[PDB]
This record gives sequence, C-alpha cells and structure tokens, in this order.
Amino acid sequence: DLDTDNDNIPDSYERNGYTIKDLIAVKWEDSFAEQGYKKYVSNYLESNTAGDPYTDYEKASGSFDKAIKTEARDPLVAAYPIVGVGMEKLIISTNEHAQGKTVSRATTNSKTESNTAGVSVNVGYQNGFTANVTTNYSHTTDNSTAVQDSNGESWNTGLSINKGESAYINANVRYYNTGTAPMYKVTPTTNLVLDGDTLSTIKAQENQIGNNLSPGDTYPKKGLSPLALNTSRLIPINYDQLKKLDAGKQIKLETTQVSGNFGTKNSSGQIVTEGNSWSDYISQIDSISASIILDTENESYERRVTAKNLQDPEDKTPELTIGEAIEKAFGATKKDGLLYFNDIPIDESCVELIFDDNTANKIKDSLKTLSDKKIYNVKLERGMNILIKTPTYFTNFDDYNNYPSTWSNVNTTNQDGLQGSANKLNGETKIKIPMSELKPYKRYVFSGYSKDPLTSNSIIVKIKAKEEKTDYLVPEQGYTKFSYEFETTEKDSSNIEITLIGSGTTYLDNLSITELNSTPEIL
Amino acid sequence: DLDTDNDNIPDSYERNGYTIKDLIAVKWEDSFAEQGYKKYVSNYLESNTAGDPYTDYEKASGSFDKAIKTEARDPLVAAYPIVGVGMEKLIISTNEHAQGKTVSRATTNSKTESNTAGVSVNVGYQNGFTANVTTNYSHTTDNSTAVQDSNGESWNTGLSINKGESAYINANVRYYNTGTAPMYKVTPTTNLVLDGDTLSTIKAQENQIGNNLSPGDTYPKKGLSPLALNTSRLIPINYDQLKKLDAGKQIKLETTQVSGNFGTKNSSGQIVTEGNSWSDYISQIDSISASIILDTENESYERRVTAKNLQDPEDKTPELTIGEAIEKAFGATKKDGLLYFNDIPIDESCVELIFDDNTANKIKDSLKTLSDKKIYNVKLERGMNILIKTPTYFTNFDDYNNYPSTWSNVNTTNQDGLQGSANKLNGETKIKIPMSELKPYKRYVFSGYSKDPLTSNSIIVKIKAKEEKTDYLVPEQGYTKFSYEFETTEKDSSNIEITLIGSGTTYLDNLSITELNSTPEIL
Ligand SMILES: [Ca+2]
Ligand SMILES: [Ca+2]
Ligand SMILES: [Ca+2]
Ligand SMILES: [Ca+2]
Ligand SMILES: [Ca+2]
Ligand SMILES: [Ca+2]
Repeated sequence: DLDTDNDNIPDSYERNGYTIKDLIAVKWEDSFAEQGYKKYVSNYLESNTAGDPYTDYEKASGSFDKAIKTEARDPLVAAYPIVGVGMEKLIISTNEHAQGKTVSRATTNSKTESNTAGVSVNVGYQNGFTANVTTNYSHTTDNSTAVQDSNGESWNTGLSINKGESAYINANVRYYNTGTAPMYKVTPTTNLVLDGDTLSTIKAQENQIGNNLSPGDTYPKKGLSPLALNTSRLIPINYDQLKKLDAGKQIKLETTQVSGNFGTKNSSGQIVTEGNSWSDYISQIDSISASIILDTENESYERRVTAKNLQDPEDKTPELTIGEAIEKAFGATKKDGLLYFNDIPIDESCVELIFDDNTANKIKDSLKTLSDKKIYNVKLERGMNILIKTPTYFTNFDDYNNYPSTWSNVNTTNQDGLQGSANKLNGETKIKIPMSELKPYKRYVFSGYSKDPLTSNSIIVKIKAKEEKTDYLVPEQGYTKFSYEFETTEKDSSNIEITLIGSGTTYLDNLSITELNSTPEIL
Repeated sequence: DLDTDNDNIPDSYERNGYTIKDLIAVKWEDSFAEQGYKKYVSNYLESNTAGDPYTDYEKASGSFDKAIKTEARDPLVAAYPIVGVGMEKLIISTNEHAQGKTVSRATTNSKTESNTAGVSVNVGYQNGFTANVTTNYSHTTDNSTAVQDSNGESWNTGLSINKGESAYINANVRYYNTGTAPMYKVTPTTNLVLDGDTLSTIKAQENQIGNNLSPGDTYPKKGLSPLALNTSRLIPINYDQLKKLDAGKQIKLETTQVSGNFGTKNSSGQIVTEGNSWSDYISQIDSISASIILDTENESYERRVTAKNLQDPEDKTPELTIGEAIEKAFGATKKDGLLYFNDIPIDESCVELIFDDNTANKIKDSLKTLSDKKIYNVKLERGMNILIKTPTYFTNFDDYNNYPSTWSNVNTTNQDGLQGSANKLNGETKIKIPMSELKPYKRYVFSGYSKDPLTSNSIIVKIKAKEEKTDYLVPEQGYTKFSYEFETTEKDSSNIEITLIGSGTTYLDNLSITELNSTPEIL
C-alpha cells in the first residue's frame, strides 16, 4: 500500500513478495508457483532495481520491450547485451586489390577459451572447495581462431614468401549478440590481434550490419555464408607473424568498442530507438551486479544480476545465494534439491565451476562459516566473476546419462549415493570412447566421485591415449572428487581407453568428461 | 532546528554531528560507527561543502551519480577526475602511410615518477621531520616511459641513420582515470615530450574513446589491446633525439588539458551529460584543496580535499589533520593507533611521505609547536602538495610481514617496540633478496628504525649490490629513522645482500624497502 519509488509496486511488495498478473501487482504466497509466475525480491529504494533504464514495474509487468529476454524480467537482473564476432574461414591471398598464391582454411571461433585455457587442476581438492581457479577471467567478447583443416604443411609453403614481403589476409565472420537486451545502431570496432600484434582495426559500420541485432543471433542469420571482409578493404600483414601463426600460435579476434542505441516505447505508436544509447548505462549496470557466465558445449549466456555491498547496511538491496541467482537469472526447473536447465542437470556436482582469484578467495573465505560445505548456498556480493562449464559427457548413474558408450561392470543397484543411487564396483570398469567423436588436438578432463566405507581400500586408473598415464587413488569414508587429464590429437589414431581397477568396495558416482582448451599442433 | 543553506541538514547538524540514513539526517552519537556508517562534517555557509557540483546533501546521501566513488561521499572530498595516459609499446617505423625498417620496444609508464624524482634522503632525520623534501611536485597528469627490453644495442644501429634524416614514431596508449569523479565527452590534449622537444600533441578525439571513462578505468578496459595512433596519423622525430633517446633521456607523456562533461540526475528519467563540463570546477576544486597523491606499487590516486585558511576567522569550514583527511578521502579501517587501507598498514612511520618545498617547510614549521613529534598530527592547509609512497616491502616483526626473502637471528619475542613487538639483535643478521623479485636498474631505499637502551652501542650495516656499501649506524635511547640508498641492475647479476652486525644491545623495528625513481642506462 505504501509506495517509495516511481513504480506501482509498493514498499511492502518491492521486497519479500513479488508477482505481477494482468498488469497489476500482487504479493507472493506459493499458490501460483507453477502457474507461470515466479517470486522475486526487488530494491524498495529504487524502481530501477537493476542498473537498467527500467523501473522494476516496467521490466516485470510485460510493460517493456518484447525483444528483451524474459530472464531480465527479474528486477535484480539487468538487461545487458554482449556482441562478439565469430570466425569462420581464413583466406590468405598475396594481392592488395582483392591474382596470386592463396590458401584457405576452416577456422572455428572459441569464445570461452582464454578464460579457461590457463586452468591447471590437482588430483584432489582441499576442504570444501569443489572448484578450480582460472589464471585469468575474460568475458564473452574475445574469440580464438582454431584451424581445423591443417595437415602437416607450413603456411609459408602455400604462399611462397621468402624474405621481407607477405600476403594479404581476408576473413569470414559472424556477428553474434549474447545478452539479455536488444541492440539497434550497431557500431562495433574490432581488433585482429595475433598475440598482441594487432594486424588491423576493422569497424563493422552500419551498412554491413542492418539496424537490428537481436540477442542470440549472428548477422549472417543462422545457416548462411559468412560475411567476408571486403564490403572496408584488405588487411595487411608482414613476414614476422606468418611463422608465428604457422608454428603454434592462433589468430585472436576481439570486439573493442561496440556502439549503438536502444529502443523505448513511445506514448502512442510503435517503438522509438533514436534518443537512447547502450553507452550511457553500461557502467551503471556493470557496477551494481556480479558477472555470471553460463557455457554449454554449443552456446553461452552472460548475465549481470544486482547484488549487495556487505559493508553497507544503508544499501538495502535483495540478497540471494548462488543457486537463487542462477535460477532467477538463467531460468531453472526446481527438482527436489536440484536445479535443471531445459535438459542439463546443473549442480555443484554436475558441472565445472570456474572463478577468478578474487571470487575464489571470497568463496574460500565464505565456505568456512558454512555448516553445510556446499558452493551454491553462498550469498552474492557486488562484483564477482563466475563461470559455469557444462561437461561434454555426464552421468550420475541416474536419469541423466548421455554417454557415447557404457561401462563394464555397472552395478547401479544402490541407494547411498550422492543423488539417490550410485554405481558399485566389483572388478574392472572399461570405456573405449572413439577417436572421431572427440575433437583433435585438445585437452580433456575426466572427473568423478569415489566413496569407500572402508579403511584403505584403493583404486588405480589408467587413461590410455597418445599421452597415457597410470595413477593411484585412495578413497575414504567421505566422497572424493578426482580429476585426470589427457590430450587429444588428430583422428588417424586409435580409440581412447579409460580403465579403472578397483577392489570391490569402492563406489563410483557422478562421472563427467569436460573439455578445457586446445593444444597447439606442431606445424 | 535552524536552516542556513538550501541543505535540509540544519545549522546544528551541518556541524558537530552528521549522518545520512535512509535519506534523512541525524546527529552522531557513536551508537552506530561500526555498522558501515561514517561520521562527516560539512559547511553551513555553502550548500556545496566541496567545490563539486553537489551539495553536502546531494553527495553524501546517494542522491548523486552512482559512478562517483563512495570516498567522495564525504562532503569534504570533492568530485575531481584526473585522466592520465598509460604508455605500452613503442614502435619505430620509417614510413608515412603506416614498409621499412621498424623496431618495437616495451615501455612502462610511471605516474608519480617526476614528483618523487627530486627526493633526497637523509640518513639521519633532524627534528620530528621523519620525511624528505622533493625538489619538484607533479600531479598524476604526467607519465614517464621506461624501455624494458633493453640489451646492449643502440637505437641508431637498428635504423641506420647517418647524417640528417630520421624515422617516424608510433605508440601504444591507454587512457585511465584516477579521481573521485566520472568522465564523458573525453577531449584530452596530451604532449609527447622528449626533454623539452614535444614530438607531438596527441588528441584522443571521441570516436577512439567512447563517450564514457569511469574512474579507475583505462580506455581499453582492463585486459585488451592498447589504443594505437592510426585511427590520427604518424608522428615524426629527427636525428638529434635519436642519440638523445638512445643515451640518457626517456620520452615523457603528459596530459595538459582534458575537456569533457559529467552526469546529473534529471527530474524524470536517467542521467544526462550534455550541459556539464569537467573544465569549470577544476579551478574551484584545485584551488580550495590541498593536492594529495597516494602511490601504491600497482595504482595511484590523487585527491583534492578541501582545507581551511588559518588566516580567516570568519571562514567557518571543517578542519582535519593528515590522517583524518586520508581516512575520509580514501576510506580507511581504524585499528589501535593504526590507519589501514585494504591491507597496507599506513602511518607516518610505515610509508614514505613526500612534500614539495612549500608543504615541507610548512610541516617543519608546524613540527615545532606540536608536543608529540609525529608527521600525521598536522592540520591540512590549502594548496598544499602531499605525496605518499608505499614501500615495496615492509615488515615490523608483527602480523604484517610480506618479505619474500627471510631474515636470520630474528628474536621478535620482545615488547619495547614502536608498534608492539620488536626484534632483538645478537650477532649477524642476514638477508639474501634475489635479483628476480627486484625491478632492474632502478633506485631503491632500505629504511628502518633503530633504538638502543645503551650509551654508545652501535651496528654496522652493508647493502651489497653491483655497488656494495658499508655504513656505521649508532642508535640511541630514542627511535631513529635511518635510510640507505642502493641501485638494482640487470637480472644476469648475483643476489642482493643486506647484512648487519650488531653488538647485542641494539633493537630494530619497522624495516621497509621502497623505490624512488628509475635511472638511465648505457646504450
Ligand atoms: Ca515503490
Ligand atoms: Ca523498485
Ligand atoms: Ca548418483
Ligand atoms: Ca544547510
Ligand atoms: Ca553544505
Ligand atoms: Ca614492531
């Protein structure tokens, strides 16, 4: 009844109970939990509960732009777009006009690679820290170009460059937007960076863009030929970066400064998008929220949900856990003690968690006062960076098992597992996961949980590949998370062997395989 | 109960008790110091207690731009942005369009290098003056560039310049803000000066910037590529500076004028930044305040905090000492007798304090009337220039010990120290601090306090480097601040030794190692 801000949601409703139905506001009482309505909590001191240019009434009543993702309807979640550029095919011709020697390679853009390339894992995890620390944290703007169609052949051989000259470079690209907001007068600047050697800056203008870029699409819309770099001329190169690129290094591509407007609905008619900008509010959004990246094996999200300053009782903003933030940011189906995506079982024991040094130190500090020792029951403070990686394959010996192949001696008939049941061991356990399904010249992590209600009954693992290893593991009365690395190579090799030899007492649960980054092939 | 300004805070509350909670003002009764609420004090003759475009109500209540630092929520702390230019990579090419003979070198920018370059250090500090006098005081507008990748090789050999001609010069720059205020319509002028020969006046324009620069942010936001000078043409140089830059002089780069606006909350919607300027309150803030620079090893701050004219009985403005200004300007945690930043124990005996002639002589004058002989218990004066430099390493035989190398014959089981405990001396005292963790070819100072409850018992010290030195130090009943200079060299040398022989009576405390400025090299 009592109103604070210029939003129709009152002080008693801005916090502690939050529902909008048929363009009026009602409290939350768990009577319409599965009837398409969710509970929120907003700041009661700002109608713009997030850093958004929207009142929390404007953003949660449907009274806003329909191109905005409904994940931004939560008042704590801010509408925030991120545009990057995917790399498709690299063509190298020795002319400045556009004949001559020319090579062409198929390039794949990896977005979340540099964030996760400098990650090195131990065999075991100390304390309740069930995650690892990245060396550096990078957002979803940068892209790393991997050459796939690269047999043993030097790049110099296809161009025949002797002493000082070089060719010219041309590229195939995609212009993706990954955020909870739409984007209109897109003007991105972009650096073509080879380990700091920026070959050129290309700005995408507006003509080769079109005056709309909705979230979740490239400029070449889905299945289409990628846009070449001639529509605004050729990029030069010199013979220092050729053997640099040839041997181990890859070309990188980074969007530097992306400029444009947003749209606001007018009084009478259709939208107007002229007198706005996603430049005057970027820092306002980026300062109040933490930064959370979700990364499946085929797409990614990145969200900014407003958090709390702990050293500020004057700051009266809602406080949520990690899991509450993930549910109200990305959208999650709440099963009993579990969060789900549309299909992926997401948990602190089902995916891979990555934090930079500040976030890792903060959660290491916070885990100690927890009486439960879990990652997700930690309140969010303003301004941390969190990354979530879905593993490539995952089973929990439960409803979810998307494996390429099954094991040997699977005794899942159990109930003292982490999620219900668990897989018993009696003898060996075998998987022969093929060469062609896996991506060449990459790095992969096999992780699992082993529990043993015995004193010193132990297991041995063996990962047989081109870089094979044999390791010894001791489980105990508690559950043990273990991780072991291996490297992929090109597809003309044999299959991939993983063998586990136990002693019939150790129990295995929640086995996952994830990708980390690509090892550079020698060329 | 009496209102004087247009500030809702009354006459009885604009002085002697000052708290904003939930956009109302209450007196200070120290029932609420430890819940994140700081005590302040404002004018009652002017609405804007500082020279900022904010009243004391506007700036201390959250009723202002959220991009402004909360250290500027203190009404005595003025919103004052200082934008400097980081220098990253120096590339020399002999062409005009952008082939030819090129070199590329790694350069590092120091903000406070010229301010602390004229610092001459006494081994024995007279009076309570436990500090030094710099010859010159410079703000955070200038930068000095040191070239790192320097083997023995002249610049002229790599370009082969005989008589009159020369190449052109190209640069990598970043554009940081160091102040308690934001920045929008960035129009800076920056001179590229080589010992008086300004090689260019580079203007950043606005397109290569974007219309925002937050406090504490470069133009390439954190991890990116630095902005280059081809997006606005090449810069020339001539063959009088080629040997000059080669032999002794390094290029400096300083901002002269920066133009641009700030942002105000409108009546209806969002912030507006057209009808503002960071060129009119610059003189209002720079002239009413002292100029206080803080220099960590990894960033720098520069604040202008309003001071008092002591020759003015009608002027009723708040008055603070050095420490009160530091706390209210930077944000500090108060331990028992200690000011803390995030981790650094800051004091008048834990860091280096630097004053130009005006501030240093006024401090020496103020030292006589004080009965405590400490530096921080001096009232601030208008238009004073105070610089604080942290030591690179600092230990006090206490909770704070960040020395990577460790000492010998350390008996910290004592309590007659300056800060609690002290280290007893028996025989030799050794430290082998290696070449890897010290910055090559730069001037460093080993400083400490020696106290001796005996008549003439003394020590000998020895700082062994490429120049080794032995000194004789006599301590007495009081605490003695002593300092010894030394120079680092290239990493192909041996370790750095600091040794001292005592006589079993001398006591040592508060040992620090700081750095003053870089030295030119033979080339
Ligand atoms: Ca309200
Ligand atoms: Ca609100
Ligand atoms: Ca299970
Ligand atoms: Ca007033
Ligand atoms: Ca006032
Ligand atoms: Ca001490």
